[PDB]
Amino acid sequence: LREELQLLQEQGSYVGEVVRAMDKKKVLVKVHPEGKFVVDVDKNIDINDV
Amino acid sequence: PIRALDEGDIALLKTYGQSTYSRQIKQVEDDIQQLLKKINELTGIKESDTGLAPPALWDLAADKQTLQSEQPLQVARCTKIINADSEDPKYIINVKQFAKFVVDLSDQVAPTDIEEGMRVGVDRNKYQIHIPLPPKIDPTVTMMQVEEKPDVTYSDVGGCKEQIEKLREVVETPLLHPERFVNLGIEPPKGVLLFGPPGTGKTLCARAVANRTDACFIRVIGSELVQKYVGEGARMVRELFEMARTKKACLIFFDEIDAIGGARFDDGAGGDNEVQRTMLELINQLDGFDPRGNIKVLMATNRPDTLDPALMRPGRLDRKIEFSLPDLEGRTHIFKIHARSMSVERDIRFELLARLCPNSTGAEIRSVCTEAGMFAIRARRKIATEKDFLEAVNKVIKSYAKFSATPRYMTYN
Amino acid sequence: PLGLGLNHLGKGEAIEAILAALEVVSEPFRSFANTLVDVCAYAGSGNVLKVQQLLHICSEHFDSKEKEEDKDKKEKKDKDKKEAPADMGAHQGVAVLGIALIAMGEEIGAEMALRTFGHLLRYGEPTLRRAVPLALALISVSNPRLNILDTLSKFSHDADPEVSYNSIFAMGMVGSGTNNARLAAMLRQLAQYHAKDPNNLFMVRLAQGLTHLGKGTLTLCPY
Amino acid sequence: ELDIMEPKVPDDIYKTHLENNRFGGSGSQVDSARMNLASSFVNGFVNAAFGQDKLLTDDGNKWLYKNKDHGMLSAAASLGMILLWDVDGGLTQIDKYLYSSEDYIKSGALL
Amino acid sequence: PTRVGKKKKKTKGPDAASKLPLVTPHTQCRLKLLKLERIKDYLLMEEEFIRNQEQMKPLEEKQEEERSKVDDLRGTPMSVGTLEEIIDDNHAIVSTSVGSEHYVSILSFVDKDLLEPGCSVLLNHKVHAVIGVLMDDTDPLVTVMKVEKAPQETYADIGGLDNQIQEIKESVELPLTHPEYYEEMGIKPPKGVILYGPPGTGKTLLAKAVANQTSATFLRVVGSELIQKYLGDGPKLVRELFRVAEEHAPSIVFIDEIDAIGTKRYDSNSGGEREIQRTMLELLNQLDGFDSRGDVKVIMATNRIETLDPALIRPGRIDRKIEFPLPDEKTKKRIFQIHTSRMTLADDVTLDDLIMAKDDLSGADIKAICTEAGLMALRERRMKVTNEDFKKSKENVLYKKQEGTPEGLYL
Ligand SMILES: Nc1ncnc2c1ncn2[C@@H]1O[C@H](COP(=O)(O)OP(=O)(O)OP(=O)(O)O)[C@@H](O)[C@H]1O
Ligand SMILES: Nc1ncnc2c1ncn2[C@@H]1O[C@H](COP(=O)(O)OP(=O)(O)OP(=O)(O)O)[C@@H](O)[C@H]1O
Ligand SMILES: [Mg+2]
Ligand SMILES: [Mg+2]
Repeated sequence: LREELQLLQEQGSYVGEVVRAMDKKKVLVKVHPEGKFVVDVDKNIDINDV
Repeated sequence: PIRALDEGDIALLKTYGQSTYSRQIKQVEDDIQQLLKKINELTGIKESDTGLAPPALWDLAADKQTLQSEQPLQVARCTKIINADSEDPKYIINVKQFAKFVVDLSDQVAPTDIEEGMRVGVDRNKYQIHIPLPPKIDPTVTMMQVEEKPDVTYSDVGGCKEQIEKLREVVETPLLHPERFVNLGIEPPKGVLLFGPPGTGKTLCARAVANRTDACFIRVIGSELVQKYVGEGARMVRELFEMARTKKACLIFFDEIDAIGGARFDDGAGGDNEVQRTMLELINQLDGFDPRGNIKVLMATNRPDTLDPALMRPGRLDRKIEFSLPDLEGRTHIFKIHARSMSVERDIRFELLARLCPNSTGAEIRSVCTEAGMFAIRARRKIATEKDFLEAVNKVIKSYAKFSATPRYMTYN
Repeated sequence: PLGLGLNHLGKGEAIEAILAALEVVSEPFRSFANTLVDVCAYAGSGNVLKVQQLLHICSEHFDSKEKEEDKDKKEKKDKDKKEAPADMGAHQGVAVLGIALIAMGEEIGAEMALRTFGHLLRYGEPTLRRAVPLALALISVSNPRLNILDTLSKFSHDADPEVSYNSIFAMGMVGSGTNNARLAAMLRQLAQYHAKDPNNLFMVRLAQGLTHLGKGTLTLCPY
Repeated sequence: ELDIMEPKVPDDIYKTHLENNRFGGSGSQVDSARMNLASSFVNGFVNAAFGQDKLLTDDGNKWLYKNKDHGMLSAAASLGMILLWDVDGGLTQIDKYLYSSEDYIKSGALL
Repeated sequence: PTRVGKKKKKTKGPDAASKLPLVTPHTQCRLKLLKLERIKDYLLMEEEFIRNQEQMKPLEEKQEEERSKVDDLRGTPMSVGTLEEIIDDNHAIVSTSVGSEHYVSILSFVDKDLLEPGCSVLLNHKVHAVIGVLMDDTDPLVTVMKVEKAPQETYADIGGLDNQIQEIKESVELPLTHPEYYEEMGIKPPKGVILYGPPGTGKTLLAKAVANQTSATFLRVVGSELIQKYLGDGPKLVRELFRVAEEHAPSIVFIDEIDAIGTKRYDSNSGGEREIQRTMLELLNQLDGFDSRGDVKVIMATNRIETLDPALIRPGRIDRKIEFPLPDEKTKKRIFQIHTSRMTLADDVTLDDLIMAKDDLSGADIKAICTEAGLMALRERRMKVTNEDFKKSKENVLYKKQEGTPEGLYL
């Protein structure tokens, strides 16, 4: 119950669509109602996300 | 008597016929297309550029004189000004993408050059005017005010010389001789629209006297006045008609005014979404700021539906110059134009051709001259014959145009 | 070592490799010659098992400037055994050497691996004839650029005169001031004046009747 | 092939570089001496298959006797391509241009 | 200068398929067993060579101090913006995605030559300054519309259309392969070609066969792909699609069923037809843009031609109009020759009899007959196909449309 209630108290994640984006640890994301962003990856995933 | 196929009956089909090479040829083709895939994700070559500079000149730039552009420098926006007030600013300003605001100027400026319709630097929080900026002079006008000689000869649009003579009297005679107007007691006309069939010489008679002006000339894209953002196209047509009235002896050519047109004095005009922003502002600045001007504006369209009688009320537009088809001698002149510049025979006659071109435009006449060359490419030729053109006229006019049923003729000879 | 392989050209017996390579058992800068007489006996056939030892032994290794000539000459022998299975492997050859070489390689690709196209065909067709100015209009001047301007020169190693004048005369125009005329003003016009050698007499391509060699190779391959 | 296309000297792929001099103002900026190596091939490559040249080799004959020892060998080597596949009078063409008693001239000519 | 900007510095990316279109036995023969296993050999080796390529690279890099700090000098969530105008004093005016316009600085490592109005840049969050210019990258909508695979078979697949095949090859393939002929007479090649006729005739086939045997970049756009609803998304894509076609190859743009994007230009004041019409107008404008088209060929194809805007049909824009009629009793012999090639034809059939009794069936009609007659042999449990299966296929497939004739009235 404590593990739920702390993760509840957390601003939720965005969702952005990538059909393809460039390599070298940075990808190119347009999100929902906005422009495109050159972002960085987290270190639990790959650059092979495309 | 229909019968369907039992499970043993399936095995009769699937076995018979090359049971040695059937799968042997097939799975090789199967896994190679799998292997076409497995190369592609294995390759994945794609890389970025991100537009950096060579580090010979930016390493000292990449010193603290980036942070001196980070924290001291600001992020001020740009807007427009509706108007002002007296003795105290109380300025009215639109972001127009955000709201319109009643704001102040900041202390770094003087209240003189904060005139109406000006780009200014606006604070992100307090929205104060920081720096007045120019209207981005001048790619909004001079990128279509090209002031460059076009490659159209006076002898290119021959055959319609009287329609040229109308336009030579309307345009050239006040711009270079406003003296017989004083010697007689008259004033020149200041409105001409062009309409008629497409491909008639509209842009040609425009560009031929744009070649023969030695002066300012402006061509206007019809869809350029159509904008994505509401309240943006009117702001452009403001800036066009202001900075074109500045210098003297200039010409503006409107073209494809179907998108910005329509009768607004008549039954319609139930529009009013960024087309009328352009339209109401141009008819505002067409009169009002033009008694006794110097810059003539010409319109041209393919649709005579979009005539505005408020434009055709005198003061804005006066004369209906339309273009027509050449009788014969205009056509025979045009065939000589589009065939002098190509590998022809020195013995063909062109009056025989314009007999076969009753109702045709110079766009079609040009198309025949190109098509007749294409027949010369079919065989090994390097010069065109008489019959090369004769097949072309049959291919163009006697095929898709308004005459068919050639074999049943036998009533006329 | 080249006249050795010219003295032992065209036999897939693999005794000539047992002859020559065991004869010059020596230091590796003399074992540069190991790849020569090996594959000079291997003019044209399907012996794809040789083509994998033509890759797998000296593939890349990153090789800080010691045997870089050998991987070029190992790639040089990949150029033949490709020019006469009659286009069965020529599509595969342009598929490999365009990808993992110039678009995925080093001193092997961006110095030398364009001499395939000056050796695979010389008819000319706009697949490879436009694939070379992908790497020529981009001169990549950081290297000793006459390596890529060597690939300029025998880009016009295609006979049977054509419309390729558009590519050459325009690159000669940018080749007058830039791509400096001290070094290759001979070369561009050597390339320019070679396509129109005569009007005629362009058949140097080792294929008579339908497919037989007629060497031929002994005169071309030295250059 | 004298019937189908060809008189003895086209010599004008060099002349096809005529439109360049108006491309961007003026011309006559190129004076590199190593270009004169390539000047041998306006005479060199086009004269294969009986492009025999008395005094059309004067661009050779001057530059043979001007400088460029390796170009002295090269312009002498171009004469064999001028008379290609020939046994009837090929050596007689060489002999008049042979006796200059030079290292580079005869080693190019006799090659 | 003479060679200003050296023409946009830009290459072309053509197709990568047609790996080996030589499978010419077309039957169960050991050659095709030998041919395809050769192709397996070269693809496995090209796999293993690039597998050894990312294997045997001992690099273990350490970044330069200038590059490592600038990557931390810039923000980590970089945002994509758009240039509008430029003031050269290291600060200019750009625009966001929503259009908010900012007097941001531009940093002095951006390679200050690529700055042209319309170029895409990268921005910060704090001061929104131009971190670095982005190369001319496009949205994923247009990158789907670029063809990767050569689809199908070559001109031997079609059943005799050679009067019209020789037309399109003059207009498309000849100016690319051999543009010597046109300069011999100073004639420019044609620009646009419209393919029209009754449906089921082979309009899509000739598009696929050209896209097979070509060296051009082939763009596939189908009609109502191009229509969206965000008030500017219509005319934006036309500019982006022909920018891609300009920067890449001497190229082929195939737009299919342009009747869904063009008809006679009515202008109701409701804001549903304008988005069609503004897009309709600008495509016709971007067609004759004339700035530098750089040999971009446009192929258009509909069924009906009468319901078109005459501003499209006029010369100056489109030069070739091509009819694909219901052919003859002669090229039908070739289509029945082609569509019956890969099947065990029994020696009782006279396929001329089917061509004899009928006059107005199409190529898609023939292919349906060939499949249905094969299904009838499976119903009565066979492999070879008698004459009777073609008799039953002709009766089953055809009688659904044939309505209306004055029999007895004429003779
Ligand atoms: N009267 C003419 N005299 C000479 N050439 C002509 C004439 N009419 C047409 N042409 C040919 O047609 C072309 C000119 O067409 P024009 O520019 O008039 O079309 P347009 O009126 O702009 O068409 P639209 O109104 O549909 O935009 C020229 O290239 C020219 O070769
Ligand atoms: N002349 C022909 N030769 C061979 N096959 C044909 C021919 N005409 C049509 N076909 C067959 O008909 C099928 C459909 O043809 P296609 O769709 O290209 O005609 P279309 O005119 O494009 O029809 P639509 O406009 O309705 O798409 C093709 O797959 C082809 O197999
Ligand atoms: Mg026009
Ligand atoms: Mg179709």
